Amino acid sequence: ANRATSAFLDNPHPVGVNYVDEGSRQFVAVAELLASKLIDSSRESDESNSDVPFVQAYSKFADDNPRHLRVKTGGKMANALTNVIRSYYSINAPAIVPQVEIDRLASKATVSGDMYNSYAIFNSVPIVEVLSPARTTVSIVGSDRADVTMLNTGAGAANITFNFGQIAETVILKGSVPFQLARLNQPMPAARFTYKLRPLDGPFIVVLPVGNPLVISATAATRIQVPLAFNKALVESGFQTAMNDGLFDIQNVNYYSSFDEFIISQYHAQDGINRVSTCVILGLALQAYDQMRRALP
Amino acid sequence: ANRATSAFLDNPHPVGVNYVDEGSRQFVAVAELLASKLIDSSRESDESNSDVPFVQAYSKFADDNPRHLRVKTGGKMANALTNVIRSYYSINAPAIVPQVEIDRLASKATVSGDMYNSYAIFNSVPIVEVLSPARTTVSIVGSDRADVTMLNTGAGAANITFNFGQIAETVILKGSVPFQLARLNQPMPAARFTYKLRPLDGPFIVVLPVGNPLVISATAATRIQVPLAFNKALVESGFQTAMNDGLFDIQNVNYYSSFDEFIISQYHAQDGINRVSTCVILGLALQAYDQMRRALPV
Amino acid sequence: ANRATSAFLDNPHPVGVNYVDEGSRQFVAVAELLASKLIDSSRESDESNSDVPFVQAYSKFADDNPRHLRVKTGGKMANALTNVIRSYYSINAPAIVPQVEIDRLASKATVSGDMYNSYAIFNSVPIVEVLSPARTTVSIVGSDRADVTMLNTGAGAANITFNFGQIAETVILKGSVPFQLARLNQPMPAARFTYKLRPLDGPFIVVLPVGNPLVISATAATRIQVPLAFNKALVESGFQTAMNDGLFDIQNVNYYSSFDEFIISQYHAQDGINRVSTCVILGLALQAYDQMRRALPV
Amino acid sequence: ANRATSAFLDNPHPVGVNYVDEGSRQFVAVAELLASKLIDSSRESDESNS
Amino acid sequence: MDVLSKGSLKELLAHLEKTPLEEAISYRIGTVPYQNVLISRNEYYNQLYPDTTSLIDGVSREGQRNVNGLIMSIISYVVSGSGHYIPNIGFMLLRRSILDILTKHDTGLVTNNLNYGIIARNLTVSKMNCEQRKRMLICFKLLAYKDGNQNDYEIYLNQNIPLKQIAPNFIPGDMRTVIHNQDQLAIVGIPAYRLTQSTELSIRDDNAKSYKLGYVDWYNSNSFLRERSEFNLIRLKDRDTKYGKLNGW
Amino acid sequence: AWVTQAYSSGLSQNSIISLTGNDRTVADGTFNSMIMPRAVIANEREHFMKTRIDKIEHDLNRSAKQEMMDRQSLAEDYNALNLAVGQEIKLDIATQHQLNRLGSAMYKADHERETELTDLINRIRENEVTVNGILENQKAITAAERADLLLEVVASTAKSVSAAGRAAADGSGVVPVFGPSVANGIKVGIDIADSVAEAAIAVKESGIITQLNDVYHAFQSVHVAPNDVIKPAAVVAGTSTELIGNLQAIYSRLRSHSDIGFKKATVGDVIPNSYMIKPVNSTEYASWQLYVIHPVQGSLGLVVQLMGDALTYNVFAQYGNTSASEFGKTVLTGGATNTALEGTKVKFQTKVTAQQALALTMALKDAASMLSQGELIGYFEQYINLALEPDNLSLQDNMHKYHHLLTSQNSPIDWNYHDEEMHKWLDSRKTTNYDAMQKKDGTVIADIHIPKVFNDLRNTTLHCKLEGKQTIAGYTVYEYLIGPWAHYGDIDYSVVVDTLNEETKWYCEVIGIDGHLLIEKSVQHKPEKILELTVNDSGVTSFNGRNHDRLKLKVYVKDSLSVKVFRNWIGINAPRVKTKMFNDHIGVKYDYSHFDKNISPAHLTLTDLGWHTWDQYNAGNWTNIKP
Amino acid sequence: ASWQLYVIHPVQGSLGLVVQLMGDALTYNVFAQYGNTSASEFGKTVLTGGATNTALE
Repeated sequence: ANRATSAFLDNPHPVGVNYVDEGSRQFVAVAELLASKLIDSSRESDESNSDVPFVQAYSKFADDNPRHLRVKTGGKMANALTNVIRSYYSINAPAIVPQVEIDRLASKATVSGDMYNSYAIFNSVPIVEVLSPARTTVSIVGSDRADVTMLNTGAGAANITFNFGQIAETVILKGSVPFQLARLNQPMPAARFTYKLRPLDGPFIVVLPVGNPLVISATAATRIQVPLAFNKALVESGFQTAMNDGLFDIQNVNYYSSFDEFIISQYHAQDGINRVSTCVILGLALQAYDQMRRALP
Repeated sequence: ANRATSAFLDNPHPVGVNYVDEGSRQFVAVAELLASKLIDSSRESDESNSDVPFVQAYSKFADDNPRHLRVKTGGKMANALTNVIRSYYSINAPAIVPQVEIDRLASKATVSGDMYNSYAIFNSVPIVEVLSPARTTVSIVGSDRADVTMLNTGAGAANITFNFGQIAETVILKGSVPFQLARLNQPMPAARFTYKLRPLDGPFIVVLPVGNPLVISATAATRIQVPLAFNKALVESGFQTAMNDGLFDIQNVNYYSSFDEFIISQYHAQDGINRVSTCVILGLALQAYDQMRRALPV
Repeated sequence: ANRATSAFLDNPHPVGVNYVDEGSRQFVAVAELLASKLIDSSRESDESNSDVPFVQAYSKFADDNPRHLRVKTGGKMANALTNVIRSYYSINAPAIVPQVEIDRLASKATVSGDMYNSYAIFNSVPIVEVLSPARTTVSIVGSDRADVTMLNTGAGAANITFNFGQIAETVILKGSVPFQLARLNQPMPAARFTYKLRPLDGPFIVVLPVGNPLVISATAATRIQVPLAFNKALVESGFQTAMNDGLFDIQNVNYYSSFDEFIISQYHAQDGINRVSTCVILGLALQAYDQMRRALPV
Repeated sequence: ANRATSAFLDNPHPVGVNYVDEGSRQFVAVAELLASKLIDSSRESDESNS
Repeated sequence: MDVLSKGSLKELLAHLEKTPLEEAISYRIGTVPYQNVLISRNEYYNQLYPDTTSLIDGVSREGQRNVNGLIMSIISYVVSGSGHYIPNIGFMLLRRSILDILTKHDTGLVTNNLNYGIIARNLTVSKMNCEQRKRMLICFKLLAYKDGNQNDYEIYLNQNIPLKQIAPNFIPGDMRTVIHNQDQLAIVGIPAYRLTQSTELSIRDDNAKSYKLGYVDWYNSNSFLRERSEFNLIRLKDRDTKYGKLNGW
Repeated sequence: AWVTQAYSSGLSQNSIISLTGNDRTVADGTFNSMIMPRAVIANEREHFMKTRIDKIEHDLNRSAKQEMMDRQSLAEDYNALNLAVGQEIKLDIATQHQLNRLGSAMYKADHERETELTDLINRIRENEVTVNGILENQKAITAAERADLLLEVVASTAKSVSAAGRAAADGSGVVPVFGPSVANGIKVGIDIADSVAEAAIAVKESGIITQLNDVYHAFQSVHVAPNDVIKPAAVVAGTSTELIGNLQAIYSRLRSHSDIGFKKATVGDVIPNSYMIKPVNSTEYASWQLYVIHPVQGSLGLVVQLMGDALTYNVFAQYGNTSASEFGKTVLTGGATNTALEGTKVKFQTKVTAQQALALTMALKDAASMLSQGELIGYFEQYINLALEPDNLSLQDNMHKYHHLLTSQNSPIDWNYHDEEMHKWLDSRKTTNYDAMQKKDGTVIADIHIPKVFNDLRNTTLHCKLEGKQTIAGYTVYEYLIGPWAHYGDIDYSVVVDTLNEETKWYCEVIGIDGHLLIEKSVQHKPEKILELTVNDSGVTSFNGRNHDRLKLKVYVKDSLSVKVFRNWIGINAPRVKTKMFNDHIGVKYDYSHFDKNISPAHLTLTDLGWHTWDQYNAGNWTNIKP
Repeated sequence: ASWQLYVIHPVQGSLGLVVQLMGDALTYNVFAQYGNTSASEFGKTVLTGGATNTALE
């Protein structure tokens, strides 16, 4: 009995526990709103001959008027956003920025700090466990789309168990050749190319013939509560920027290729329900970081 | 010989034949406009420290004034949009929402209802047929990018026949190692890493050497006329939400992971040029459902 | 092996499916609001030596002036309220209230028929089944507080299986003497007097030493969505009045000692969620019936 | 000589020692008063259109 | 009483569109039909006058709980003024109009298996008058075009010659046919003859006379609409306009 | 009169769903209307025709010409048993020959059912570990599906559990006794006026009284196959031991009732017949039907009244009907039933016991509102007149749970009191009839018409013709299950063998839990007194030092035509043991696995005869004494 | 909303038939009765008249 699992689901590291109160949530929402106005103003100044739109937005963001000789860093808001992001990734990261500064920055603009008034769909397919008989080879490759390549070299057909977890809402399976799949202790149907499954149903048993290799492509869709200002394209761009800028380089942490992998792996841990609350907040913080960094030289 | 085909091209189920006329197309366009205004109204409401911008948007969409202790659901338009989406997916859907209600809701805004204003590019790769002789193994995996792993265990080189259909515009073939590809009854060129082909040209022949496997990654682009308000990102999000919400749960239907797979699969059927028209209207409905449901979670 | 269950969980009869629409739910809310004002007007009129506040309250409720030498039943509202209560209890009880009468009475007050504003806690304990091996006697008594008496005649210690369903939230078990309780395939802890369990955790195993009988007292709490105006004290009294008045004398139905047992029993039945929605409306109707009948005895 | 006792009387756990000053007592009384007004107002809004 | 006063195809069809199905059914248990009874008619005889109860009398009677019973109750309401006792039908069906039940597939009722022979036999047609038969044939025609049984309707009429002679001529989907029709379908109205306050022997005749004398009282009451005096007081929606047509026709 | 909204929840509160929906109308020619149950008693065509098929089955298996030809041989054989005076059966009497024909056919069907139960118990015990697995693992599935799984996991030899399958695999000796066929063309009413001449007695001895003719014309036998009993047994069983206890518990009740049914004919009183009352007007607005069931093989009747959509029932005692009313006191009430309703009376014969009829009536009363009137009448009339289980799986499950409850120890009806009381009523009736006839006519005439020999079915000394289909080395084996016994005393078993050969040797072996006896005989056309037994009060027997409850007797004979086994109790009217219940059957356990072993007469030797235990033989070869 | 499915295994034949009735549509498949030795009673389909579902519950 061999075991196969997705690479991104192994060993989720604990996330930060600071800056989760209502005052901190308002700070992230304020930072996102002001960052969006900053990049929009930068575009307006490029399309015009006046820097008045930029100096207005930058002064609101950084509380200091921009100067030609001095560098444009973003002020205290930019520093607070960077340190806040660092603490969110891991519990080992220091929470250097105080709370008085956080409350002061949250007062710059008026926005509700609710981070659960909407939802988003995440495409990372979790394969928690694939159990296979002794004489079979199973390899799982991929995060957004998982290809499970299985070869059976035994005398007869084998039964392989699939466990997609209890978090994903729906899973769609497609195979290179028509194959038989049924739930545990249901009769096996005729060979089909496609299957729509609910992961909460339970482990699924597939029948592997002996002849030729069978590959299964897995897609999944999970729903996570997010604020209405959430933007997956902006969040994923911020995730790559933060990794490259070295905001996630601390000891004893795991690394993920995308924010989809990060939030799905956390949600599949023991404390997943409380972890995504911090992860969703980090996602909004990354969105503000991406918009602010792109607008500022 | 052996045959290999793409998984998502097998048995495209028939689509709905209701809510296709001009009045219904106007309703879908009205829903997309009004649902979009709902999202921007809430963002403006949060930034302006007042719920009045959201109140006006919801009153227009739902024909009912919002209340604090009462759940917000979207009213008749939300119900009509949900029932319309079910009708489009399959020919077996009940299609219960009347036409008088459709006309009333279409009057809420002034829109063209034009389903063929513009176009969009869909990236699903259709591989209709791969012919391989004996002593060779061919496997096809992928929908957005198709990887064909072929291994030759024979004595000499083998010829593998590719058929990409007649619908796709251009297909770009990339190999793990350089390979030889040419037309049927045409001389082979030198080995190259990449190929640009038009599927309408004809079946292609790939020379497979002996000993080491060759994998070909194919990416295709197809152009389909869609309204000018089309947004692929929103349509795909709406597609997954509708699938999770159970709007597509009907007997004797097929299921697709992406909307591009859905629209391309029906476009390869015998009456595909008529099926896409219903698919395009369905996509815009899913766009409205995405925006409406995110602003008004159930 | 033997199995025993709570008496009140056996064979819940089907509830009625009429008067569950939006307009009908508004009628019950209107009756509740106006029946309450009848009670308050009586107290105010008695304390203020003037009968004019009572006349206004009765005229609004009954659509006719209060006159001496008349029974003072309550007019058309009393007839409509009485009949909808009968239809709620059973599915074979005829529905003999016209829809015109419902809408006419519902327009007296401006209320929302939303029956999911708030919640209430119900204390009935759902012992679905207790499995006992041979030479062991288990008996269940009670619904508000269940007393399970178990005796171990056999030579060795036995294992008693407890199943509390999947609906209740918290079940507190207390024993006459300390006893051992643990879930399936879990280590048995030290003997304690009390245990707090989640019914969704799984079947529970209780060890039974040979000797004196062991009595376990079970207390449960369940949360059911109810309208804001719901009042459990008024509902219980109204439930008793309806049974005494003969509103539930329809054949082929079950009888319960309290509304708490009635609502929980329907919940532990097929299509329990749909049943509970009807039972909640019956509860608000029974609360209006209690206030009105106490104000106007017949 | 056997002993029998009520189940709920065995092993009372210690209770909290904070928030017992006069300032905290006023908080509980204020919270109760404002909570009562909240549910009454919710009932009023359900029985009206405002 | 209101239904029996309609004298044209336009007025009768307009009334059926406005009224709901709950008017067609009755919530009084009544008695059972096809029962030989002895009734008291003292103005004429000292003994008890024999008669037979039917579904065409204006009194509520117990009816079967099926689609056949529902259609018989609708036709009974149209041709007699009162329906039958079929409870627990459901609020979804009871809200819809009588016309919608008769000629719309959206309601959900299935009436294809209905046979016009037994329905006419049960709703005793040998005891109806000319006006009652015309209204029943209207209901049959509306039902037939609902389920696409026009050919069966024609064959049934060809079997019964007298029904064909008095069968109204209108296509259920066309409004021009309703306008052109000039059949007289009124069972109650202002009488040219002398109408007295006296009893009639038969159950059907006594109940019909009660409706006739009741209409005279209602005609002279304050609930009647005198168009020549207060035509400017009616709302614009319900004012008589030639452009007005039935929904979907 | 009801429509549903599209895209709504398909779940409904009710667990039993009617074929006709809430509208209570089914379009004719649709699939739903095709699978609807059919009324058999109410419809004249189906009732008339059903009797034709049952008559054909009886005539094809038992031929009147064959029975009349074998009367002379049977009379000689019954005389060969030298029985004490007052205990001989004289088949020259017309009345005594009739009761033997009914008794022989009834006993053979009951005896064959007991044999099938014995093999079923053997197969269950062989696969204990897998039987307990199915019972414990699956509980939400239907009883019929569980019965199919059990019969598949064992070598049941009859895998089908449906009614069509049961009729497909059924022996010739199982078909029920059709009373009218037995009494056809038989003289009634011999008038001998004050003549005591020997010739006058001879002609009177050749006829029967009219009371016996009415009893036969209203007689039909019920025999329940072991496959139909497995569903009530496996509906709540948690172990194979519990399941076997239920199977034996039910057949003990069926044993007692079958014995009671025969005594009704012997007593000398007219047995009532079941009937149905329908309204005179076929096209009636108000519809009501009344069923009065008088089970001949039982002690309690049932009256079922269906008024509109309301079902009410009453269970009444068939004893103590001293008054003019046919019904006795009522033991279980289920509402108010009016038996004075006026209408057409249609007579029918039930093919299910009182317990099975009662079980469905409770199930229908639970689902009175969920099922339409046609379904309630169709399911009830099919089960009563055809023994056909309803197609509604949910209804079928509820019926079998009630069938178990009425049989189990928690039954609302205490059957032992009623079965005992019916026995006391019957013997008192026989005594009253005899003395009443003794005053009117001579004592010789009274013995002619109402014989005191017969009494109960198993008390009566009867014969059981055996059928052999297995032949080993030219020796055909004939099986006969000795026991169980409902009475205690001394009992004798004899065997008669007729074959074409002028001389031959035939061997009889009797299998117990320990070993066989191996008797060898050579006489022909005469009973041989093969084995003699004694029975305890509890029904157990110490056979060769071990307590036994049943034995297997096997007869081997070459080129045989007919083999008959006779049985006779030493004392007349052997007292009856108490009927066993679930506790009694699981308290003690006997092993019947040894009953399938058979010997080969061709290879037998002189030293092999006698009582031998299993250790003496080796593995297999139960014929040769050397291990 | 009813559906019927018929599977015919003629003992006196070399081929079988599977007939499915779903609403107003009829679909059939003629299958070989030989070679079905792998967890199925149906061999290869020698003649197809549509789609037949044998996994219906």
